Amino acid sequence: SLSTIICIGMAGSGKTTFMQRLNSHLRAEKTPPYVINLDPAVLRVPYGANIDIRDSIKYKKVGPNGAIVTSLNLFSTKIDQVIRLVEQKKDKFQNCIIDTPGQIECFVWSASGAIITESFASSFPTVIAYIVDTPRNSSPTTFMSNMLYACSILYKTKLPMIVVFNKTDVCKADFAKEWMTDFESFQAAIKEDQDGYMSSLVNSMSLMLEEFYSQLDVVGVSSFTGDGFDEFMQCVDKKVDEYDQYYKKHHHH
Ligand SMILES: Nc1nc2c(ncn2[C@@H]2O[C@H](COP(=O)(O)OP(=O)(O)CP(=O)(O)O)[C@@H](O)[C@H]2O)c(=O)[nH]1
Ligand SMILES: CCCCCCCCCCCC(=O)O
Ligand SMILES: [Mg+2]
Repeated sequence: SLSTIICIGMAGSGKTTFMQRLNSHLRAEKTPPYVINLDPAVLRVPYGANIDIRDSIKYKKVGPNGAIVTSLNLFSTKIDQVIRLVEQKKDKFQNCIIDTPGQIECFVWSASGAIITESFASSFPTVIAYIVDTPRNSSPTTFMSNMLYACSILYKTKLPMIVVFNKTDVCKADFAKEWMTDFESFQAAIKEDQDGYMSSLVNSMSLMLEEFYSQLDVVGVSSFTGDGFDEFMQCVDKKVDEYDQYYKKHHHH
């Protein structure tokens, strides 16, 4: 009866600080999580990882990105053993929390990445937490990278996703709600009986937009203050009981 949260986001989005704050927030509710760290390159792991990749695999590399890639590969093979371990502890802990490496491509597009994700998907309800670097979200490369990576995950993983606009302590108040409002009011503008929107193309886009948006939820949080983490867990819990109905179809073993 345990559920899994997998933290993904570009370098600097604050995913390790986010996971620390999630841990601490969950500890506060007297429900500590099982923690898994899949970044080989990190110095510390906030509280302690119950399963940590690096004391399982040390390099002994034979560049700096392939060196991260390969580590994942090695890990992804003992995956069934890992799942056995977490399954044995599935009624002791309420949540399992997974940190991923900053080099995001190495996990989202890779096949050993997709295996780890699916192996978890097929054994527990699991939600993707997609951490976004909000105070620079509007920078064009960051926006494009985030749209492209996020949609790729939704597509290839076919898992529920919470978009986490992180670091709201230095961003526009009510950021997450105003983001959804502009996105939804955008979908609507798209659907109008005016010239420029009637085409089969614009109709295909509108559909594609709705299919992506409907899988995900949006929250803003500050990992520093713990502001927003209640709401985050609400979303997680929301996506969890829904998991039986919608997502279990796409994950067996
Ligand atoms: N203002 C503010 N800053 C934050 C917050 N969370 C993280 N940061 C800052 O963002 C920077 C990156 O934090 P870190 O958690 O290491 O990001 P990361 O994405 O895990 C780095 P890597 O991808 O290499 O693992 C740090 O300087 C950290 O202090 C937040 O909630 N508010
Ligand atoms: C293709 C439309 C649906 C995709 C919505 C989720 C993508 C979230 C990307 C975050 C963008 C941001 O930085 O403002
Ligand atoms: Mg990190």
